[PDB]
Amino acid sequence: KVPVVGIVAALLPEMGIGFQGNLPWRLAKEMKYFREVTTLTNDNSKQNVVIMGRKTWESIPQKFRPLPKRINVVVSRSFDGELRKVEDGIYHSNSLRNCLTALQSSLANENKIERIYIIGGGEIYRQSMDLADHWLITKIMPLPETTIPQMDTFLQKQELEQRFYDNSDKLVDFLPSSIQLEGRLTSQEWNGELVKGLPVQEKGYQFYFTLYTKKLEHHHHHHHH
Ligand SMILES: NC(=O)C1=CN([C@@H]2O[C@H](COP(=O)(O)OP(=O)(O)OC[C@H]3O[C@@H](n4cnc5c(N)ncnc54)[C@H](OP(=O)(O)O)[C@@H]3O)[C@@H](O)[C@H]2O)C=CC1
Ligand SMILES: CCc1nc(N)nc(N)c1C#C[C@H](C)c1cc(OC)cc(-c2ccncc2)c1
Repeated sequence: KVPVVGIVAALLPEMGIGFQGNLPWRLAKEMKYFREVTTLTNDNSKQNVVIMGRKTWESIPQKFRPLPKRINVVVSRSFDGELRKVEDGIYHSNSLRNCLTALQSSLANENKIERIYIIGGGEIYRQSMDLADHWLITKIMPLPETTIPQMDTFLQKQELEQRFYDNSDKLVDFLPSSIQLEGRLTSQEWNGELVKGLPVQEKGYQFYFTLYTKKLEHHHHHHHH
């Protein structure tokens, strides 16, 4: 009943997302977009949930964690229940799946969660493909004179394109109202593939914010009791 959305920044064409436990880059403008999207909501009385793998949590500077104004959920095979508070703004879960079921219960959340964001972990992203309804992806490209950074973690681009389709024409509509961007929706060919979204440039990088949505399904069966 509450939308499950994955959000990530990836460097084309392989979609590298991290290197040696960190980000391969440092771009102020990209962190700005991520912070505003996950934080802002359409209903002022609601907050968004940010769910992340345990390793992504340890990569966030201690000064900025937990992420402010958002319900934080860290998942680890070594935690206790399916969803339990451990500190202020922090929930611990031993199961990403049961964690979602629990969050969906309107008895527990009393309909005060606008969205559920899956904000990180290559390992977490791989299990989200069936779980998520949508995907917010920042596609990054090094400019001509820029060196390509090294990377060791990647988004599963294949699974993404089997279940989801590029819905960027609806990116602006999909984001919370209060957010404003400094570009116009643009289509640019880069290394063969089509890159559609909102354009930005910082340091020696060119990047685009995009949106992915689940594909239609055939009607094979509905459970009758
Ligand atoms: N550019 C971007 O948009 C982002 C990039 N990153 C990058 O990704 C890298 C880290 O990702 P990665 O190494 O994959 O680690 P993850 O963040 O995905 O953490 C994986 C851990 O999460 C726990 N876990 C995984 N699945 C489940 C489950 N189903 N139920 C309960 N717990 C589970 C396990 O923790 P445990 O071992 O404790 O049991 C596992 O070890 C870093 O380099 C980081 O910079 C991260 C976020 C965003
Ligand atoms: C913008 C990066 C980012 N962009 C997009 N489009 N999606 C994302 N999911 C993330 C992300 C992320 C993880 C949680 C992260 C990693 C990190 O270092 C690995 C530092 C921060 C961080 C530093 C400063 N303030 C808040 C958060 C966040």
